[PDB]
Amino acid sequence: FPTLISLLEVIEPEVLYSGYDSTLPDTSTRLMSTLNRLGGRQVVSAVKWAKALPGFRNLHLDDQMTLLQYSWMSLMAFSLGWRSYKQSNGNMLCFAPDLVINEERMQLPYMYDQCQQMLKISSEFVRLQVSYDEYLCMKVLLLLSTVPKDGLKSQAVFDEIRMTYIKELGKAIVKREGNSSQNWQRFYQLTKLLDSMHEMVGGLLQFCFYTFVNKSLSVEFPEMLAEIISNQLPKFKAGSVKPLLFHQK
Amino acid sequence: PSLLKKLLLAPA
Ligand SMILES: C[C@@H]1C[C@H]2[C@@H]3CCC4=CC(=O)C=C[C@]4(C)[C@@]3(F)[C@@H](O)C[C@]2(C)[C@@]1(O)C(=O)CO
Repeated sequence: FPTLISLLEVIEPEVLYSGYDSTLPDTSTRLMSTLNRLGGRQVVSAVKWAKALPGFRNLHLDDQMTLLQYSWMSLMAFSLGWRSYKQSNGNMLCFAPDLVINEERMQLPYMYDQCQQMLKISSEFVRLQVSYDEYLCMKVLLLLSTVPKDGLKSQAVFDEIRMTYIKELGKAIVKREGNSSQNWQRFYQLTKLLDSMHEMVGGLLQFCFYTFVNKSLSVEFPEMLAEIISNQLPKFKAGSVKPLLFHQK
Repeated sequence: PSLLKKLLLAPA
């Protein structure tokens, strides 16, 4: 009776408010620090979501930690893309109900380029007219799409979970359309989007890494996010991580 | 223990 997709709908966390203070000088540093504060709280939600995600807690605890540390920015950027798609059709960055960034508020130092990168992710949801259930299944697969080159401790459990949610994405596609005639074409398009997320998020991550390590910029990070980045960053820069791609890339 | 580990270990 209960389907995996119906459970994904039910565990999806509610959207957080930023509590942003509009009376303060609109500056790039203040904005980046406000966004990181929101990001730390969204990462906490995401960890609670992963604990509730069927199958995830069967992984060794060190693998649960690895997957969340490696994929957090993909998860956050994908969900920002979805919110921006549903709330503005990809025209504004809809970070929170009380923090919406339109094109002219983007005209800020360093900010404009990173903001355009985030809009491109939203623009793919518009292009493909992604359904909610396709989005939820894809989001699981982002949690499961970056791993150490040397492998995981519970590799057999991981391979089982990942294959389970690849199957579930297929079920979401069938549920969407009704003419199964495009089901393979749709699966191809969405797995190409998954593969492309590694490149689309890579530039966000490099910028985050720079603002993290370069204390001169005075960008603030909250404690749990700082801990995660401090563990993720050396593995990423050393080339010890690999993306799990569906297609020849 | 990191904050992430504590959260993963917390009942919920
Ligand atoms: C461009 C990068 C990418 C940004 C992240 C993009 C994804 C995201 C979505 C949100 O809804 C909340 C915060 C985050 C998680 C984010 F917006 C902030 O953390 C700020 C961030 C790291 C960044 O702006 C910085 O590196 C500023 O330090």
